[PDB]
Amino acid sequence: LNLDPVQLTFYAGPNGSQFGFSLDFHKDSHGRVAIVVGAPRTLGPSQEETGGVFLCPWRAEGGQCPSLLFDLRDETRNVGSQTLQTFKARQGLGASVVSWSDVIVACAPWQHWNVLEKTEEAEKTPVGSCFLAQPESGRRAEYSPCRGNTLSRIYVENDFSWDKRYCEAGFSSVVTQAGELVLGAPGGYYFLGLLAQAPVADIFSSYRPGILLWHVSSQSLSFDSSNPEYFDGYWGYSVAVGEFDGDLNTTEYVVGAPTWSWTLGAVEILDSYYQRLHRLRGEQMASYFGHSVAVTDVNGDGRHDLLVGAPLYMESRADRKLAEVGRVYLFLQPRGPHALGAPSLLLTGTQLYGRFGSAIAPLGDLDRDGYNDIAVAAPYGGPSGRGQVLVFLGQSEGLRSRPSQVLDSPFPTGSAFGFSLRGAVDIDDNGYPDLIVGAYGANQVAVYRAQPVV
Amino acid sequence: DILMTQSPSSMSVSLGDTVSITCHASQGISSNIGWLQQKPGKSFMGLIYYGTNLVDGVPSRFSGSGSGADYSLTISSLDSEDFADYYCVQYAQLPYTFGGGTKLEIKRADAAPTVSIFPPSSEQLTSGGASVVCFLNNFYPKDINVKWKIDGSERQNGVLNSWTDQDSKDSTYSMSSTLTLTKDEYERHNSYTCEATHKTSTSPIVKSFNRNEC
Amino acid sequence: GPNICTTRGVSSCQQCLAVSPMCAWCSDEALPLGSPRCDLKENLLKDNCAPESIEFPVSEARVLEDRPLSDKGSGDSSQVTQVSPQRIALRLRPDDSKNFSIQVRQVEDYPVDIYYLMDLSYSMKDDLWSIQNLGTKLATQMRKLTSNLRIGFGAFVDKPVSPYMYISPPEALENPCYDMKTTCLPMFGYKHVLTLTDQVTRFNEEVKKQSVSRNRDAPEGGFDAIMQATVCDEKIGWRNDASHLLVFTTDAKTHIALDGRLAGIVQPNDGQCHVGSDNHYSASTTMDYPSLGLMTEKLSQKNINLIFAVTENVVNLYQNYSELIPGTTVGVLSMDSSNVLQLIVDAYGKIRSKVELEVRDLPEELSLSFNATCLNNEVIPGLKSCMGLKIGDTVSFSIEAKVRGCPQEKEKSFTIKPVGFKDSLIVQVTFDCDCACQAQAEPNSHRCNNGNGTFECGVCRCGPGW
Amino acid sequence: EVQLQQSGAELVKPGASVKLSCTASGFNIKDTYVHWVKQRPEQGLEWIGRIDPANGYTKYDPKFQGKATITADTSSNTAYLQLSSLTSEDTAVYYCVRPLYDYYAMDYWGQGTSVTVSSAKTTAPSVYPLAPVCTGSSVTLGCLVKGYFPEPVTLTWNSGSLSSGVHTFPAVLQSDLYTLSSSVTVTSSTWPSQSITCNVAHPASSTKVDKKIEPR
Ligand SMILES: *[C@@H]1O[C@H](CO)[C@@H](O[C@@H]2O[C@H](CO)[C@@H](O[C@@H]3O[C@H](CO[C@H]4O[C@H](CO)[C@@H](O)[C@H](O)[C@@H]4O)[C@@H](O)[C@H](O[C@H]4O[C@H](CO)[C@@H](O)[C@H](O)[C@@H]4O)[C@@H]3O)[C@H](O)[C@H]2NC(C)=O)[C@H](O)[C@H]1NC(C)=O
Ligand SMILES: CN1CCN(C(=N)c2ccc(C3=NO[C@H](CN4CCN(CC(=O)O)CC4)C3)cc2)CC1
Ligand SMILES: *[C@@H]1O[C@H](CO)[C@@H](O[C@@H]2O[C@H](CO)[C@@H](O)[C@H](O)[C@H]2NC(C)=O)[C@H](O)[C@H]1NC(C)=O
Ligand SMILES: *[C@@H]1O[C@H](CO)[C@@H](O)[C@H](O)[C@H]1NC(C)=O
Ligand SMILES: [Ca+2]
Ligand SMILES: [Ca+2]
Ligand SMILES: [Ca+2]
Ligand SMILES: [Ca+2]
Ligand SMILES: [Mn+2]
Ligand SMILES: [Mn+2]
Ligand SMILES: [Mn+2]
Repeated sequence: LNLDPVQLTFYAGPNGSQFGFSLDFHKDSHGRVAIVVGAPRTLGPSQEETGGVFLCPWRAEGGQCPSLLFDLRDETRNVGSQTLQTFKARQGLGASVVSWSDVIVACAPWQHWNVLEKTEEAEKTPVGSCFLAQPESGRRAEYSPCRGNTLSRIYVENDFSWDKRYCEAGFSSVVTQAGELVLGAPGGYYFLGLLAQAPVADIFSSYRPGILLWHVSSQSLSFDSSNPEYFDGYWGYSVAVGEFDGDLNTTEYVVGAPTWSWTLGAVEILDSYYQRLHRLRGEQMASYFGHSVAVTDVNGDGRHDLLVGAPLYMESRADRKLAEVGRVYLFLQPRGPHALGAPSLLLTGTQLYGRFGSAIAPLGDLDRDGYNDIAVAAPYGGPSGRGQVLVFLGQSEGLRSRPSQVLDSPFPTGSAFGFSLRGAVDIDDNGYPDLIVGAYGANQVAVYRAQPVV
Repeated sequence: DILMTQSPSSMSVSLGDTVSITCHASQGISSNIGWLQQKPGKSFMGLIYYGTNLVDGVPSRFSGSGSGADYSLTISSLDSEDFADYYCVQYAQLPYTFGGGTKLEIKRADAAPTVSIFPPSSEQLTSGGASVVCFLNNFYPKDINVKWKIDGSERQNGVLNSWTDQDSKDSTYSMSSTLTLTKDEYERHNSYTCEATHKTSTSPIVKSFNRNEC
Repeated sequence: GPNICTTRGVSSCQQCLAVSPMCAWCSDEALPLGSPRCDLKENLLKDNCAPESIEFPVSEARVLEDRPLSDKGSGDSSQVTQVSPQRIALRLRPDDSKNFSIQVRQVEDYPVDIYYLMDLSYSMKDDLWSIQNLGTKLATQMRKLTSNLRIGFGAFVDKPVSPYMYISPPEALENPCYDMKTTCLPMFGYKHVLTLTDQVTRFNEEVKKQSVSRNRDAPEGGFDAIMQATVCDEKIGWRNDASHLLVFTTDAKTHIALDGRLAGIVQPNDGQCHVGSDNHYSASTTMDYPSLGLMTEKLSQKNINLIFAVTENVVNLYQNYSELIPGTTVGVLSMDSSNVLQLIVDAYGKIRSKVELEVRDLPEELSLSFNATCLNNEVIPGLKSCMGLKIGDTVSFSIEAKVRGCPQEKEKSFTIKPVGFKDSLIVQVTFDCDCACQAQAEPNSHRCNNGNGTFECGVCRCGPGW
Repeated sequence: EVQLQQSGAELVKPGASVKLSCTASGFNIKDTYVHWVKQRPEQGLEWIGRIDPANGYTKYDPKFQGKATITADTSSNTAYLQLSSLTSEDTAVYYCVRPLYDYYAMDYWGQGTSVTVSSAKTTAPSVYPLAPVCTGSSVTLGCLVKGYFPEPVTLTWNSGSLSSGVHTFPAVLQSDLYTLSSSVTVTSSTWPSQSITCNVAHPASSTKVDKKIEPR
């Protein structure tokens, strides 16, 4: 409603770096808000794509941002009569970024890994990896929970059980308020998908450079399965956290599996022990139900509500014809211990191939009326197909069915405006929460400031 | 396998000293080395891993370094608890192999031993045996050599030696040598002697007695 | 007696015709002052209205092109007629409705294109062996239904990129089957092998030189190949006047849009052709898998009949995909494709067993209603599709167009075309709302208030600006 | 906290077999590798082998191939080292090790399980008084504990009364049996003025003999 679409702020990165593929607000030890931006195709030292991370200070004029530097050299360790190898070429550093306290977590889901023992090998596979930084102090740490030293022959004998070689950890990421990093790995367990959790403090204390294989004892990984419903389900494509079991001491996990049960798609809500509390099934096959998940209380009852995006949903139209437009599902948490029922509200896109629901960002309370609001991106929507971000306001009964404000892309065609979103943080300290929108196709980020209601 | 040559075997040092233990490998191991501590009569505690990284709980005065095939452990300002055994271990290859060990000992002023010889007891002689005992108590340094002489001639078959660790009070060492013979063979001779060779005296400290005579 | 034409009290000839399709107007001078000019055509002649001054248009429908339905689709430079009539003229006055008919025939001996798109991952090694004579076996059986047959061949595996592709050791790139005791081809996304030709022995010999590859994950990039086999018109070689059969054979799940992100691929599929002179899909490692909606758009744009010939372990999966892609057919493929010959014939018969009408460019003010005559002269009201037909059957539909009011543009045109057919019925519509006597109006007439009005059709109208 | 609690000391005969245990305390044994290390005073430290308790796969130094057999039961959270066809050279202290962070390191150690291989039966010691020969300001007495099995023995003077100025030497294996000695030094005015007794207790055979030192 009250986002300013006239005076925007533009941050930009190198050409072809996919600057803006992932972003988040970052507060330093003094509460000064900045913007961390991931650019997963930034060039490295050997003139090869390795990804990169930028930390943009808040300026109304925007512009260029300094780099948040990480180690981009491939590592080799000859230990235990084995050879450990990391490969950072085309790893995609910055394909996901997230901030918690004064720490930034930027991940490279396609960092490869292999272990050589004589003529055998573990196989060169993308286990993924995440880099952790404390910018004010310069501290650095890494976390790669799917690195192993088991040789290829063993996986074949045991029928590829507990095969974390293709995790792509850091594909999606989130941090609990308590400080526990939760990584989504959609390729874990031979593309079933797994989650990796570990306290941020223990990641730093247990990391030393060059070890490559080290134990993080407080970590917790989800479990393999022999149920074909989970096969090729990409469990962990998207991740989020919230409070769903009525116990404020436990933190619950929300996991998106957009190809679950033969491309039906699913979203599951679990406790911190990965025990399943609820499961939301997709409405239509190949709609990628679970591509994006978001958790916020939209109806002002204090109970977190769940939003799920299916950007490839084909809407039914006249003459028995379907039209891919995308769809968003709203689930209101019931009072006390009860299962989430049918969706309270269905928001369906309008533009063909618009992918309405590719990203869903909680905005906090935008218009300051007591109800939290959201933003839904259609990165190829709008009458021109350049992209659109639509704001839906909270109400006592859920959300408004019609948008209060639509943000047309200020970028050219193909910018994927809205592919990444983040809100609910006041960056200019004016009392209203603001919105940052990524357009990696144009290597730029747009900042929309919220203003008093007109 | 990879040989680990740890030097020195022991060193005599004082509190507050900054000392260094080294460990040489038969081939490059690229900092894939650990350092260990074994306090007297106790188990092992990890000090360093991957050449330089301190184990959680270890004081900062410890510090590892080195590269290739030559590494070092360094203790700045020794504490009264740091006097113990220390070993290195490589894990660059299987099997894992350890170093010979290094014992840190308390340094003090040299001291001559207190020799004392003891003929067989009456109870032992009535049973068919004869053991002459020769104590060498409270001396420094630890290096010492005992020599048994029967009727002035050296004897080496049947000696049983035993040493004590560095004493907690005076930081000296002590030794116990025992010559066991049969009762029949003990009476073929008259004089029994144990000579002590220490760096505190160019002349060996001699103590002896004569059988029957007293 | 008075009727809606008189009781409405119209002011002009145009307003008179807009009351009801039955009203008529008399532009005669010698007409009584009390007598109305807007009545039934019978009442006007009853009141001595000159027959030449009677404006009374009649909604009609006459044919302009009425070629007869062909008995054989064989021969000809595609002078085959599947729809009769091919073009009609439609005239409609406001709020009236006229009706016409259309005939559709599933013509016998119609040319057929069959492009064999084959999964060539490692589990199809047995399948390659049993289709080495498929080209000649298929030509023998299709000869009973058509005399113009062309067949082609393409193959797919998956996007040759990690993690779908083994990338270690270096030997595994040239030979993915290295860690077994055999050799297989390097991994390839989709490769065109044989353009649609009527020399069926070329199919046999190209197939005999084919061999399988091997990738890591069970879902395979077959949808990449379906898109390229559809939009690369010239390379695959679909003919303009022929039935297009795209036979998709696989024994596994398939990758879908947005799966490619697990290979670092985020660029959406553009639906364009990317198969060059080397006959390999060059965007396999840079462009994401296509979506079902984009596939449906291109299959419909090119008149391609996709056939999911899959094994029983994924029949339910592809039957469910088939319901999201209308016009698609599913058959059960054996574990070695030994039954694919009969599967293709049964699918071709099922494909041509349906006639379904479709309307293009229908104006907003026009609404249509259909009655179907399938089987033997059995009328089915409110239906625009027949099923259970055989080659040579003929159906017909009765159509009624109803116009609402009168539109601004007086001449439009729309199309009636069955799904997948080449021929169509063009309906040229004309909206006769005006009167002929208006073309001879007298502006600034000295009969109408001293030049302050216009005299048309025997009455006075206020001129422009009043 | 990470603690490795091993089994108690073993006392077995040659040719037999023994199975040491290493129980994890404060963590899951399945988390890391578990090693076994052999320690002897002369030969030093030797690496026996390792096991990954999550799957049971093991590695061994080829020197111990045959005698050592490392296993693990995740249920009881315990790792085991079995030794067969025991020899006098298998008499050693055995430790189980696990790493802290580095997958391949050796950081946390158990207290160690003592192993003694011997054919000797339960023999009681022979205590002999050691009086000097027929002068100075300081006098020294002694006590010889010879031919006992197994270890250990507790030795005091005047039933713990005389404690300072004493040297009790470590036991030494003398033909499958142990031999121990102890000295004590006081002033000439103390002895033979005051009675000095050597109290020796061998709890194995349950014997507590005491001999009073008498001059010559
Ligand atoms: C291809 O598409 C088909 C059609 O959608 C899918 O088949 C459906 O699969 C779902 C999931 O298993 C089924 O959902 C279940 O429905 C049951 C009702 O059974 C009746 O339904 C049909 C009649 O229409 C009959 O075939 C059947 O015999 C019964 O008469 C319920 O019993 C189930 O409830 C249980 O499971 C759900 C979770 O799914 C829980 O929430 C419930 O509390 C309860 O525990 C369930 O609702 C559906 O019935 C199937 N339909 C048909 C027609 O078979 C295929 O799965 C799909 N295949 C692929 C590969 O995609
Ligand atoms: C006990 N239980 C076993 C299953 N499990 C898993 N986590 C798991 C799930 C699925 C898979 C696979 N899908 O598909 C692959 C099979 N491949 C055969 C060869 N194919 C070559 C080719 O087609 O080119 C490709 C497909 C393997 C592997 C492991 C849990 C533990
Ligand atoms: C389709 O068939 C229906 C009959 O089922 C037709 O409806 C009737 O048409 C006659 C024409 O003389 C009218 O007299 C009836 O009043 C109609 N009945 C209704 C409307 O219920 C209909 O006209 C046919 N449509 C077409 C396009 O042929
Ligand atoms: C219009 O419909 C009537 C009856 O429904 C029919 O008799 C007539 O032939 C139809 N007109 C045309 C042109 O088909
Ligand atoms: Ca909770
Ligand atoms: Ca709520
Ligand atoms: Ca609000
Ligand atoms: Ca603000
Ligand atoms: Mn396959
Ligand atoms: Mn097969
Ligand atoms: Mn595949």
